[PDB]
Amino acid sequence: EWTGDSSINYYSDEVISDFHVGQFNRSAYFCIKTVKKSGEGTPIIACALSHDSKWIPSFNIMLEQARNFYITGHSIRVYVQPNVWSNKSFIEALSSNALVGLSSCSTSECFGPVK
Amino acid sequence: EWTGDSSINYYSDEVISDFHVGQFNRSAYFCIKTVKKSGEGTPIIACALSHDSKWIPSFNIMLEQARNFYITGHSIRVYVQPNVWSNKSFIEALSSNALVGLSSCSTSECFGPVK
Amino acid sequence: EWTGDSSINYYSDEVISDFHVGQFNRSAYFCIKTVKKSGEGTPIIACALSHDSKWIPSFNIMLEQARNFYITGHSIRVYVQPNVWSNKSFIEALSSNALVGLSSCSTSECFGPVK
Amino acid sequence: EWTGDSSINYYSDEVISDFHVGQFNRSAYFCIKTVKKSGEGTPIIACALSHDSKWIPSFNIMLEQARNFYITGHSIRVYVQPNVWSNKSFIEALSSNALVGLSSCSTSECFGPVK
Amino acid sequence: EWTGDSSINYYSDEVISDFHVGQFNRSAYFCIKTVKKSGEGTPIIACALSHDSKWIPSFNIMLEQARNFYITGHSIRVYVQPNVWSNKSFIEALSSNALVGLSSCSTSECFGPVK
Amino acid sequence: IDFVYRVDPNPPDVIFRDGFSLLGYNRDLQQLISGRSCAGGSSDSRYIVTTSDINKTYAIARAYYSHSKFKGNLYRYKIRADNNFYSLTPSVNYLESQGGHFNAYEKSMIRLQSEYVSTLSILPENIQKAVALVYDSSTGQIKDGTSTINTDYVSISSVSNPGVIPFLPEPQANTQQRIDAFGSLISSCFSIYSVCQTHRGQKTEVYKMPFYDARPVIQFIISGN
Repeated sequence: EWTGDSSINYYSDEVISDFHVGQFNRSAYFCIKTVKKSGEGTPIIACALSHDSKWIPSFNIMLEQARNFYITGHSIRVYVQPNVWSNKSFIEALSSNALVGLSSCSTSECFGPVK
Repeated sequence: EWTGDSSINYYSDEVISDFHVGQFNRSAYFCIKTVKKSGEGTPIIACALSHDSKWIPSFNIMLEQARNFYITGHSIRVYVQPNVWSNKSFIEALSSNALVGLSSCSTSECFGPVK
Repeated sequence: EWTGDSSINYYSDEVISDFHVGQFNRSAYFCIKTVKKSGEGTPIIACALSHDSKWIPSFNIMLEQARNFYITGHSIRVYVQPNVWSNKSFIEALSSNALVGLSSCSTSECFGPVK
Repeated sequence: EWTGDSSINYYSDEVISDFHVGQFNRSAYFCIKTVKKSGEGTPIIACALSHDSKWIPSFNIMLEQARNFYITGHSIRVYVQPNVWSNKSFIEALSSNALVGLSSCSTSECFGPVK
Repeated sequence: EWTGDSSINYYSDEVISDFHVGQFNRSAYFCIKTVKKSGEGTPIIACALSHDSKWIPSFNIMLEQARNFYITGHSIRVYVQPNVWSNKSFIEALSSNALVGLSSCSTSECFGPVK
Repeated sequence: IDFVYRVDPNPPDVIFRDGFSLLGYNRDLQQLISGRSCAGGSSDSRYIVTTSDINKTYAIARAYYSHSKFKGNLYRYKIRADNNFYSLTPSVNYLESQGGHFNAYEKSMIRLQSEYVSTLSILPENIQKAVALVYDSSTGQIKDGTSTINTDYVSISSVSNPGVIPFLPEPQANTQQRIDAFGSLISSCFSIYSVCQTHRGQKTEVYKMPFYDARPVIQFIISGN
């Protein structure tokens, strides 16, 4: 139940390009679309729901951090857990990845748990 | 329901021009008025209430978001649900459109659910 | 039960000039002073308390909006309910009005309920 | 029981020079050290605890206003209650004064209760 | 029980260089990596968990204070408690230190408890 | 980007011959981003700041129009960017690497502005067209009006300089200075008096825009509250 498990995939040097907020069922949610600051590769979409999944306790710490990184535009590392959301419309629209971690990324090395 | 459900309209490339806050009955509320733009696209007025609607769990997430969209002046996409507010005076002064989603626009397309 | 009744007064074109925060009888409170548009009239002071009167639900949203309008100095409309805060020293010190609403003002028209 | 009470000492035209946060027992505390703008007197320290003394309701509003005043570095008036904290090590490293109020100073006059 | 205790270590003239947020066993956590100015070396990593250790009541106060200290990038003093987190994977990933206090440094003398 | 935009109240018949001129000789990047060298400060910047996002120009026009005592008419001039136009992000990274600090307040400010700085004066042949923004006061709308076209467009079809501003002054440490902004978090160096508004000696009599410190506003949007 940690943002360091083998089941968590992280993408470094991401920059949060687009933000979205809404409500699914009875839970607020926010999705971040991050594009690599290279121009190669598909964007990474990570969503967090206020009252769903095992990542509820960190939702309020990921909403103000992504918004911190979206406004600043700093290069970041996104830790997501795939195949969390099940409502087909939700994955087909936004994503199935769950935003479970955010870290600050520097030029040489980038913070947070690795591997 | 969901922000991207079928019964939800959305208006893209809109800029929040006017912000209003207050209280209705025993629930805090905020309304956003978008720029008139051009053509026949009359300004969209979307209000969200803190303790009376059905979009309660997301009221805060719009509130902090719309404000930062009002302050930054970013072109965004508004997901609103019509005929939610039923008070005649409220519909006359403000609108009956419930603010149910906010998305960041990046010209070309806008992030978030469509159709 | 709304910032649109006949009992609610509103002053448009105002600019929040001064901000004050404190506690009054285990109730946090904030007062805003608008100095603009003095003329022959006195600056308008509006005070909102965290656990007093019927405007408790909208205390936080009013506080955030007042801070936002103070740090930007934007011309805004203040909705106040006169003749509250029956403490004599509180009235003689800050005001007897309750900050019930804040709206954005744009020269020609102002958002929010009128009349 | 009130920020503008007779037991409260107010110091006007005091910019918040240093900020400190921590935990005392089971209460989060924040302390601000303010010095005179025109190099006068002695720089006074005011501390607020999240779960101690009778100033609990205003701890959050005081914390946010102190943070805002520290970011802007504006000339502001502090309202402190002397002899509130009792533990000896806290008085040696910080003040016994409780931060009970904050108001903005606008050139000649300052907002907030006086005398 | 206090950030000024003898068991608490502190490092002055630090600048928060890296930030990380995540979840760990139903507890939201954030870690800050602070580096000595001028680049002497030995970065200090301090983590705070929302629902672990004895430092829950000051978690949020250190979160929004670290973020601000990360936003401004000012010289700050970090008060940490060594050997708080016990999970070996977490210890090797980020740190075992607990973020217990944050202070502002004015390059003359850091404001806070000293030892 | 290929085309930048600048809001100026002078009519196109005088801009197409005079253009935009440098204020002074303050080449400091730290002062320009926060506006200390622009109209909110010493008013001697060596850079002319233009935005590439069309919505930012609408923001400037809205801020100046919905102000109740700005008596004038605004024109949005589109300018062909050339090798003298620089994005502020490549130079911020370089300046921060030579022994300088750009806090998240000045990092979140360029992201909101899409600023492009011209080191020299914007020559009249760099402006292609001028759209007369019309302010319907009764409706309260800013709409594109008569879009005149300059006849001096060279049409080389060049691009901006993707490098760093040459000869950047060494950054100053421990600045602790305010960031001047107006309207919906529109930076300084975008206002009317943020360029040389003195043609043939006389000065256009329009409002002096009041600038607020952007740092509390950027913190407000970042922290959400």
